[PDB]
Amino acid sequence: FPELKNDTFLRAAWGEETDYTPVWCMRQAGRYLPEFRETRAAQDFFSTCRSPEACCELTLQPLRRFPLDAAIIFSDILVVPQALGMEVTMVPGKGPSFPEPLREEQDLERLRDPEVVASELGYVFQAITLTRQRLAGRVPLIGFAGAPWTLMTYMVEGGGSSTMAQAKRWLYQRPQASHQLLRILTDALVPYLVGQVVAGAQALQLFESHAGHLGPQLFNKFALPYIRDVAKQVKARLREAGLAPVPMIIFAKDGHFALEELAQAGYEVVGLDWTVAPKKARECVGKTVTLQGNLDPCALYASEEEIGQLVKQMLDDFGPHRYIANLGHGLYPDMDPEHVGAFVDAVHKHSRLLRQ
Amino acid sequence: FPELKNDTFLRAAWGEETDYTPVWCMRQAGRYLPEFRETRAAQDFFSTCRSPEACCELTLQPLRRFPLDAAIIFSDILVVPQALGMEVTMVPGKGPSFPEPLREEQDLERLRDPEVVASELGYVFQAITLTRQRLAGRVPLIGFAGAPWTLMTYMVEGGGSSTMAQAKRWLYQRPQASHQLLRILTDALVPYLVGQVVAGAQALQLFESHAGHLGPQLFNKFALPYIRDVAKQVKARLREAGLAPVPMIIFAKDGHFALEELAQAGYEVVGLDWTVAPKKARECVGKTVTLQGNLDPCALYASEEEIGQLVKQMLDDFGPHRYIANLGHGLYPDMDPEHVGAFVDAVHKHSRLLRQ
Ligand SMILES: Cc1c2[nH]c(c1CCC(=O)O)Cc1[nH]c(c(CCC(=O)O)c1C)Cc1[nH]c(c(CCC(=O)O)c1C)Cc1[nH]c(c(C)c1CCC(=O)O)C2
Ligand SMILES: Cc1c2[nH]c(c1CCC(=O)O)Cc1[nH]c(c(CCC(=O)O)c1C)Cc1[nH]c(c(CCC(=O)O)c1C)Cc1[nH]c(c(C)c1CCC(=O)O)C2
Repeated sequence: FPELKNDTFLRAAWGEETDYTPVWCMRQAGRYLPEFRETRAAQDFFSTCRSPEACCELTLQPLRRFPLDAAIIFSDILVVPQALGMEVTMVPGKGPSFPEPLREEQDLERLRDPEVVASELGYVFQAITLTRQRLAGRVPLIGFAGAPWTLMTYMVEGGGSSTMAQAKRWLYQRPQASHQLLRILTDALVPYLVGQVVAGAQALQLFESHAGHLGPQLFNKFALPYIRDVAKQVKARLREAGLAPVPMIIFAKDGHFALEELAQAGYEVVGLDWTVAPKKARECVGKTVTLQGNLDPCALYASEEEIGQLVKQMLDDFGPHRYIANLGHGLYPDMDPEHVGAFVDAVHKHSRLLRQ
Repeated sequence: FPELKNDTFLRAAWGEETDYTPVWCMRQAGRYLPEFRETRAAQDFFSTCRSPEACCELTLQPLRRFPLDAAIIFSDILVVPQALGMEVTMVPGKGPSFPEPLREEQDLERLRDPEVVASELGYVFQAITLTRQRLAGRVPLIGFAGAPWTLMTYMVEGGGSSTMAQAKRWLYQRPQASHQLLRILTDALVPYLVGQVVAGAQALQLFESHAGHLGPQLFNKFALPYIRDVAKQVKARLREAGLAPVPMIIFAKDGHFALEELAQAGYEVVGLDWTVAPKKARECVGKTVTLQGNLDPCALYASEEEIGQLVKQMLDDFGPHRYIANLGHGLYPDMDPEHVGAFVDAVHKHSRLLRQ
């Protein structure tokens, strides 16, 4: 692959001093871009995910507009449950659905052996290699997957939920079957993540997007052990294969209560939502790990000048060390690309003033 | 297995009132689908049939496109003569061939004892169990086999034929050897069909695709007795094994002359080709059995609007009771998947208007 030209994101993830604060945006390849919607109109969502050229184009689109310090591959967390044998659809205006969710323990019988999942996800690896080549070293490419608990919630709920009542009912009423499922997911995730690195990913982010529904007790029993196992096993397999381990990011949305534990779970970077004050987060996690985040995505509805002041304040609170700027969640479909530009530019401008 | 969610097909097969007319399509897993051709490119035809995962994938493909009310397992009728010890190939662009067909009575000596055939077809049962699990109760799964006479025609002709002259020459010149062969086939078919149900099939279709070459006299002597024996013996063995018998469908293509007899042969459903007017078929078969069919597959070359009108007319002629919609034969390789979608949608839409 082409030599990396701008490695600021990686240096920051590993905890090194940089000349400025690197920035990227969750969902930067997304519906807020008119050109995303155009390229997406040609096929259905999961079909787009299976086309290396389409995924590469979507990944590059934001970089053509903004000097972001990282690219994230276009894919979806739900490719893993699909590869395990569950049917998944994208419903117009209503998002992902599994028409036949897991509701009893016997439903685990229809899943594939997790060791065969990476072979079913060859299309993602093709997308990653292509995108890594076409990026031509401009910035690093991030691979990703969903965390075991978050994937479990989709598999049991059959889609999004405001309470995760059915998935939590599995934790309380079916604890053994829940651990069985979480282990199947972990065992599928590890070879998939390793495969993403072999294919060219230079960093990995694990999305625990449904962390906040669990309190500390359930999170410690059912989410954390698997988050830890994913990082430990990925690094081990990469070492055994003769490859350089990559920095790994854990993002647990609404996971304020788990920050201390997440900073000791074997991830270089802990991603934060917008509800945690940066100074308090720095207290919980300590001085080694790098923090990523955490601007309220809705702040991008403010004027460009107001976005600038909000960024200044955020950066002052995090400080220049051990920090990658991002939003606290993904960009929303109705946001203005110019305001996204204003966010990127302000991070770069103020972080330089905070150093020089 | 997972609880069945949409049982409309089964209720219709058993003669019960439903909210709408269920529809499926012969050869719905077929070459008209670009994705079928892709998954089929990886192996030879009979090798595909021996891979449970490949058969499951092919079975599910049409369901991802269309809300069909049944799935039919991907396999072939010719697995039975192969399991009896005959070598069979799939010839590019020319279809199935037996390079050493049965031509004299002494050729029966190389066949296996029919009681061992089900043990040779374990791969089909594996495909069925897997597909039943992965369908996750969405719709019922249909198993199938060729009828004795139709299988005999392939074994003697060595492939397709426009006249069945060699196979009919056996009926007239070698009647005893013909009955011997037909009995061997029946005795192989019964344990195979029973095995398909044990493995998870929820209905069975027997394809008498070469019925029309026989007139009434030959059909009554050489095809009908074996069609009757298959249904009687399958139901008996299922009862003896403690299992629920499934609805059985007999499809005798170009079998206009046998409809009355076929309705008294122990099958819940009689499938019809497109040359029989639905109202005349209802007259021959009477008021108990369910009819399945019968749209000219070539009608799918018409525009989507024209397909809608043809479906309306077909459904008006059959009436809402005792009816499962299908084509009058399998889908052809050059048909447009969108037009197949139009057929499925029109059945559902008009059959609801014909009730409410
Ligand atoms: C709507 C939706 C999708 N996929 C998903 C949903 C939410 C369902 C719900 O809970 O109701 C599932 C999903 N996909 C992803 C997550 C992680 C947490 C989150 O960001 O919401 C989750 C929870 C990462 C992603 N999903 C996607 C990426 C790729 C990176 C990128 O596109 O920039 C990632 C990491 C791509 C994606 N995936 C989808 C779209 C529309 C896009 C484009 C981005 C946008 O406009 O939202 C479909
Ligand atoms: C070409 C052919 C095949 N197999 C056969 C032929 C015809 C030979 C001739 O008389 O010249 C033999 C066969 N296989 C089947 C039948 C029943 C009658 C008929 O449908 O023609 C017959 C007569 C059922 C089937 N054959 C198949 C199924 C599985 C159900 C499904 O695939 O949807 C069934 C019930 C699968 C099959 N089998 C084959 C293909 C290409 C496919 C995919 C479907 C397509 O594009 O045609 C090979």
